[PDB]
Amino acid sequence: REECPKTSGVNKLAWGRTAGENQVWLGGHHHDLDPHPLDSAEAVWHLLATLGYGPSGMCTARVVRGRSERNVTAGPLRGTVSYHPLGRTLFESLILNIPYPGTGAADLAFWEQPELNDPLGLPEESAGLAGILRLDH
RNA sequence: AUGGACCGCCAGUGAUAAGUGGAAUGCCAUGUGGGCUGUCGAGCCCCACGCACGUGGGG
Repeated sequence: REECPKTSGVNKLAWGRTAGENQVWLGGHHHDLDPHPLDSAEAVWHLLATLGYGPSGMCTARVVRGRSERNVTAGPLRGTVSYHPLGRTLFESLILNIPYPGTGAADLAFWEQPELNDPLGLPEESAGLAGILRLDH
């Protein structure tokens, strides 16, 4: 929230919503001027999408200790089809969704991290299931 | 008023140059169209004349 002078805007986050320079033609016209704010629930949906698939293009810059490279990387599984098996209810389906964690270091997710990530440095590896479920960072 | 409403795929362009289908070839040999046969009274009207048998002029 600090170190970022310009807000990206709701239209840049949500998918199917024409961001600032996009051509506005399809997916509802949004002039990026007085944009109708998304409800929080749909905001969570678009959020989860962006953490998964996300534009690999350069975006809003963030100076971090003197370094501003508005360049942004690509999503971790950008452009692939995920396969989740189902049952008759969400219960047994979610249970079959659990991948077998190989024996290794205990791991924790991004939303389970007691530490706030430092942008610089190496994203350390993670043998735990939270690192092979692509939710460590 | 519909995963919809609004909405160009589009600006340019020789298919070009050349070329015998050519040499030879009888549809030939045979055949009645025949018998019968003469072309010899309604015609519609007006008028004139008449011996009322018909005669004559005009359409």
